[PDB]
Amino acid sequence: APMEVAVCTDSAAPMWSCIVWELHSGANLLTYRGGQAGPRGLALLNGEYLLAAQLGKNYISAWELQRKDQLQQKIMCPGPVTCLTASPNGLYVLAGVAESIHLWEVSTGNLLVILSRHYQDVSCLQFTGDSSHFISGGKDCLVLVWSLCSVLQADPSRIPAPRHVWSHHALPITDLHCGFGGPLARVATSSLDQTVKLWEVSSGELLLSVLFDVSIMAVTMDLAEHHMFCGGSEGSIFQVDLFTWPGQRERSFHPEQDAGKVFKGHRNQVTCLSVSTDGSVLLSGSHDETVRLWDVQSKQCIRTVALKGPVTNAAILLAPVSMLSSDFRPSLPLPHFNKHLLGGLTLRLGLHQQGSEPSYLDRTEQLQAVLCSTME
Amino acid sequence: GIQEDSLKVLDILLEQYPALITGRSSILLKNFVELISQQWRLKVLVRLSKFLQALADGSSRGSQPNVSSQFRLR
Repeated sequence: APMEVAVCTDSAAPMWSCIVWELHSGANLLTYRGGQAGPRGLALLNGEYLLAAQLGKNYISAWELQRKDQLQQKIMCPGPVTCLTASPNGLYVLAGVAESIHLWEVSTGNLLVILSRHYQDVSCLQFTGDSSHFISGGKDCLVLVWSLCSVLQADPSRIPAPRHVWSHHALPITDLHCGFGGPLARVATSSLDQTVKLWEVSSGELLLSVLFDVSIMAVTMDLAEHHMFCGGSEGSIFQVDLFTWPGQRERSFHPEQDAGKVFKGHRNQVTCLSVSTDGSVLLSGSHDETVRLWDVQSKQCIRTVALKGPVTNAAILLAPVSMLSSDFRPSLPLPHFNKHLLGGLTLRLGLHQQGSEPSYLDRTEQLQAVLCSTME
Repeated sequence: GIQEDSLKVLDILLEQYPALITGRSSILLKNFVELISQQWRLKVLVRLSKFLQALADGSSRGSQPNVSSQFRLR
């Protein structure tokens, strides 16, 4: 059976700063010691390094996964870092500085491009589940869909432009959720105007405009797109059913049922949501200093782990080999992350054939052929 | 003089049923070219613009499967 962890961070950090505890046991696995984290500012890099932003300050820390102490490498930026996100494959680390979308490369360590189209701060940054598109949104009520192909191989005198410009909200964005896929995925942007819209990343069209009662501050979706758990600004965790589908494009929550589709038990905002793999336990942070697991099938609480201070980042992962093992020295050291705009790839060969070794019957047949040829 | 008499007739029924004048036009557009191929030419152009305007005015006036295809084996 697999193992599921729940990474949690607090905005006060008296003793620890990123506690990793087992889901169905509640016991700690790994802790970390250092500066305070930042909202939407945690991202595991290649399953080896736990990069984290800093609250207010302008730089990014870096913890090796099997090490309780901060490393001596600090990514530095020319302005207050707002959000961070590492690409799923692990090749690119992409962060947002004020209104810029600084993009790095893990292999060489260079700073490829500095994209800049938002008119105000950038407050959410997500990567499509195949690292082909990355969606960025900010406090200017704009959600843009970039493309990792066009923004990388663009001429230095071409000023790359976003593939899609989604401008339907009337208030700052707060969270996004790009599902699996690629050029066929679906985004679930949510703003402060009490709406949660589900877009399409292939053609760029609206599909749903659920309008809630309180401002939405976090949206997560089931991996098969069956439920859309939208957080609230008062504590409730509303739930939309995408497979019932009453059959319109601009719904409203109260006509879409109530009191049987609302998780309740929180007393302040919920700026964190994540659904487990199978889709039976939901982990939600808050601002009332509590991270609690729900029971999506029965809308009941399970445990009420209480942190210190507001909860910034909280998510459910599938525990890699890193956390299970005890030493796991990283394959490659983290390079020197540049802060100025610009061959030489640094990589380990012999990984495109891992396991492509001859089978027992193949070797036996080759040996028998050699014997027969020698006999003649 | 005969042609100008008929040319006046065209402006008469153009006003009343402008939609159906454009149905069997075909030949009539050529006929305008035939006579021209100054002042006599001018009077032709007055309702020729009205003639061309007739075609312009006459011709001018997610939650769905979107699975109908326009490919036909023919």
